[PDB]
Amino acid sequence: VQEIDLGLTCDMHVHVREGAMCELVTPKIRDGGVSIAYIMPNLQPPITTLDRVIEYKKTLQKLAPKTTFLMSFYLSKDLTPDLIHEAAQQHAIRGVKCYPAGVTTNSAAGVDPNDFSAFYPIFKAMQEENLVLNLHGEKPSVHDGDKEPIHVLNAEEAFLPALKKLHNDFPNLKIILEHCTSESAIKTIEDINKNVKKATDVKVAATLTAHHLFLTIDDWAGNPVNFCKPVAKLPNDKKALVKAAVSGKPYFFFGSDSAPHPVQNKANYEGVCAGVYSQSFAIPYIAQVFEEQNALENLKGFVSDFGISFYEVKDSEVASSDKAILFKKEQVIPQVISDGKDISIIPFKAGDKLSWSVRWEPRL
Amino acid sequence: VQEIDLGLTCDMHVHVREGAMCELVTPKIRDGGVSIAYIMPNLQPPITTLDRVIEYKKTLQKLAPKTTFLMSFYLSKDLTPDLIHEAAQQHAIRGVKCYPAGVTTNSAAGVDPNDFSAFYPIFKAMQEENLVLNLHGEKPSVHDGDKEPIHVLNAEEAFLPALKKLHNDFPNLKIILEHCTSESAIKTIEDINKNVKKATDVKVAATLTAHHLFLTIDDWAGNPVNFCKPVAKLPNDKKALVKAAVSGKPYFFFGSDSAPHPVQNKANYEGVCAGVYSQSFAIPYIAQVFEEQNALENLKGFVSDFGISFYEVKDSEVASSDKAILFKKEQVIPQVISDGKDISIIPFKAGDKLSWSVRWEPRL
Ligand SMILES: Nc1c[nH]c(=O)[nH]c1=O
Ligand SMILES: Nc1c[nH]c(=O)[nH]c1=O
Ligand SMILES: [Zn+2]
Ligand SMILES: [Zn+2]
Ligand SMILES: [Zn+2]
Ligand SMILES: [Zn+2]
Repeated sequence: VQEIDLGLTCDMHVHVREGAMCELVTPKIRDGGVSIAYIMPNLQPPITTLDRVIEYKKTLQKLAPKTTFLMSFYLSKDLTPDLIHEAAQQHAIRGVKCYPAGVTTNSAAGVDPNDFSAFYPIFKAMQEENLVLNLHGEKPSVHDGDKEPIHVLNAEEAFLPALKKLHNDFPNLKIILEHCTSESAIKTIEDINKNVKKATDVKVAATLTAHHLFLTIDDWAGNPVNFCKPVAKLPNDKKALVKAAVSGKPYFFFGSDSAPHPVQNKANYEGVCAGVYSQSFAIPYIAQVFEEQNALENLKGFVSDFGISFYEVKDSEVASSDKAILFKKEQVIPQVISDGKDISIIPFKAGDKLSWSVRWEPRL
Repeated sequence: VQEIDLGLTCDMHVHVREGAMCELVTPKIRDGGVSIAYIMPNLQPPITTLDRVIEYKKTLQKLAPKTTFLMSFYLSKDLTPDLIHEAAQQHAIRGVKCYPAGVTTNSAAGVDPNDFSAFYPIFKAMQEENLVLNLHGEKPSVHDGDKEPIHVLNAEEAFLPALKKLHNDFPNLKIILEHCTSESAIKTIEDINKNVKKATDVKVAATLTAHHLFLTIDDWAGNPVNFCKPVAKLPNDKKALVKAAVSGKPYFFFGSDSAPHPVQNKANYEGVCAGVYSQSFAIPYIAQVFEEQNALENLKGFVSDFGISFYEVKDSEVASSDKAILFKKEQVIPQVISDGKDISIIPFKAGDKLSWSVRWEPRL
């Protein structure tokens, strides 16, 4: 039936860029049906200072006063444990995001996941302040020599050893394997969460995107719009992701990884920018998956409950207690999301119709 | 500098699309070091009539008088055995290309490979006229059904059972698995030619493109200029294709599948036209692979000998007795290949350096 009450929705993986790109995307978080959003720091330059993350959050609140913003740091060589403690006590960050060097957009200044020992003092400081270590799990491509070949199709599976070693050396740290794309990564998350029927005892979780529940490799093969990192893998991998989405287990919640790019950055014959834009219809995208799986009863937990529980979002931080109501009204997705200016976006599943819509109903 | 006499080179897979594109790419066949070229019929509309294939060859000979052309028919429901016999008796065609519906460029008016029985009257007529059945070995992608899901990475391996049935039903018909990409296809070709000596005995062979000896999945991921059908697969597959190329076996000869597209057709955000342009440096591309393998003694067979032996190219049909001579002269690939008016093509490995160049020397 229609009009499902979702409460305070969560999108723990968001890119609202900057500039006129920010003026267009930040309001769409509200229009997409999301109240709490976790902002990613891969900007130019990456957000690695206290003044940058504070003024960046202020600019975001001016553009969307009703949206709760959870800020983050870019795991870079410039980060010090002193900066981690100072920013965490001032409530400026909720975690630090890690980018492997060169695997995705604005990841050039990232880290090498084969020598994580350099950032162990950083993770030690994060564990004390109860921050979250967001991981873009993918090994950089290696075609060189005798070592096993690492390519875009198995770079996620080759990273799982690094995830299990980080969970071993920092057991109390909250780690998130962002935007899982392979079945091998799903089984590892279930193995780490072996015997936790305790919703609050989940320390290593995994976010799932909207496009990775639809796309396979065939969808982005000749279509750069569906190209993102990690790449959309085989249908067997999509089968494991969709089952893990409607799973209802507390270690799986929603992170969109909505990466807006100008359409000129996607119509390239080489060097196409990675990332799918799904912010304008974030909740209706996930609504179609849970409807086709006949598991709409687990939609609130995946979108709202498990995200708030893991990040420990207390009610004193929510900028607007308005609730997101998902009512079954057909709407067609526009061919292009534009701002009446040089900026234009091709949204995910542009042209198709979604069975659900989203509106806002405040609490009384 | 070092020189290599290659004789009458062969490129048994060439796309020479109509229009101003034809007048631009057809001379590049001779400039690429290719003397004999097998022309593919995937035009718009495809080449299914006797009048259209006669006029097309005369257009090609008008643009490249010194290049020998071997024409082909497009496997379609419009074909009849009476048309097969008449065309083969006039030396109008040399074989028929099979395009599975919805697999590659201009495949739409194609066939369904898990139902090949409807074209057995055509194969029966081709078997009597000693024609060659060129196969695009890729089952159409099916992600649903109670059967194994088919995608761009296993569509070639899923076609192998169809190739084994055609070689069984028509044992004396010549069949070529065009542009092998997977290792499973390499092992399938070697096993069909188990008890095969004295190359004349080869009935089922395979062509290996120039770009598949360089590219993997990481090369076309985010680079539509390297996107082609079949998809460049994992490094394990690339290793087998290179081993099979320099092996010197008679059932592996060179077919480039040079698929020229305007740069405005590769720079799309949806529906990117597949195909790599490797015509302008066809032979120098292959020479780079054989130099890296120290198997230059087997180069003359892979590009000249095994192609003539399989297609039975008599000396009375060769349009020019000039020999393609490789000489070790370093050259840079241009950034674009343009006719100067409306068409600009991004060539394969544009910007890199090749250690060989091609010149033509008269015979005797
Ligand atoms: N464009 C992007 C793609 N993928 C990411 O993970 N982040 C981005 O910003
Ligand atoms: N563009 C093409 C790609 N692959 C083919 O086999 N033919 C084409 O024309
Ligand atoms: Zn990412
Ligand atoms: Zn992201
Ligand atoms: Zn093909
Ligand atoms: Zn072709």
